[PDB]
Amino acid sequence: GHIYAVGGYDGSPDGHTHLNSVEAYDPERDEWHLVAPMNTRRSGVGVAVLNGHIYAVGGFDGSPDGTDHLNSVERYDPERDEWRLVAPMNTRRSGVGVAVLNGHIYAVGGYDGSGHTHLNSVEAYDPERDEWHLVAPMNTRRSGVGVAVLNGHIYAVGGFDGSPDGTDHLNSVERYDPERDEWRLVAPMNTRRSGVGVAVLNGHIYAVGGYDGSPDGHTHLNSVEAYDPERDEWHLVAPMNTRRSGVGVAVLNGHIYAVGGFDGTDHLNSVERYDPERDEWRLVAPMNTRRSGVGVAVL
Repeated sequence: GHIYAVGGYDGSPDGHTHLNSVEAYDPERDEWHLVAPMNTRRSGVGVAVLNGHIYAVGGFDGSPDGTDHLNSVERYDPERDEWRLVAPMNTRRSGVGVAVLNGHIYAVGGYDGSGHTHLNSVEAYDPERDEWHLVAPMNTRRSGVGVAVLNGHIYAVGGFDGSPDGTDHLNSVERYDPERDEWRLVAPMNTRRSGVGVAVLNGHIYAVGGYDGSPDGHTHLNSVEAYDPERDEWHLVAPMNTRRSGVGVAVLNGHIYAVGGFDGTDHLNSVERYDPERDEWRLVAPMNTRRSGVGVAVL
């Protein structure tokens, strides 16, 4: 398969800022190729794969004309190399987490700055009827949240609360049961992480990078932690070569890929790949474009 890097933000001094461009990584050639751009520029975008299509969910269009937090959603068809808009969400969400469970896309948390609200709300997309439905909200408001699916539950990992009753970078983690429509907190991470990337590999959730802006020492992270759902525990694993917040993460062929992000002060085009058998990160070919707040999916 291929990794897709979708949208993001190029804040490099010659960069084009909010991106609608999209590039695809081929692991066998170790090469990134630009493909069709989306209809709308999106940084802080959530990306998921469902039924052979790539969905770009929400995000922020800070382009010259529109400065909007997005409720729009568009779908990529790899065979035609075209993006088409589908039904919009109920709520505008940048910094949104997305994942796929039981044939539906879940959009989790985010930031609606159209008020300036950090969201605890969650909604579910049904591709057969092309509609979004709100479901149970999270216990905590979270923008810049990582989301992944493991053992039939959605996990919302870290993020930033930012509400007046708590401007906190989160180490907490909660799990969504679709059967009872309920969120429950589980074991927190060792490190507080907003703008964290997450993915699932060999039955564990990996929390990669992020930003710990706690009143203890504001920092972009290269550290990595893994969650064992059976024991309900988090354990640190080998750190990356580069500190990355707003990083995209995906799993392909037994490896975790950390894609782009921001090192505080560079927007990254670099890409590294984690091997769980050697517990080591290795850099692979860099992206054509630097992208922080990038969405990543595997198809």
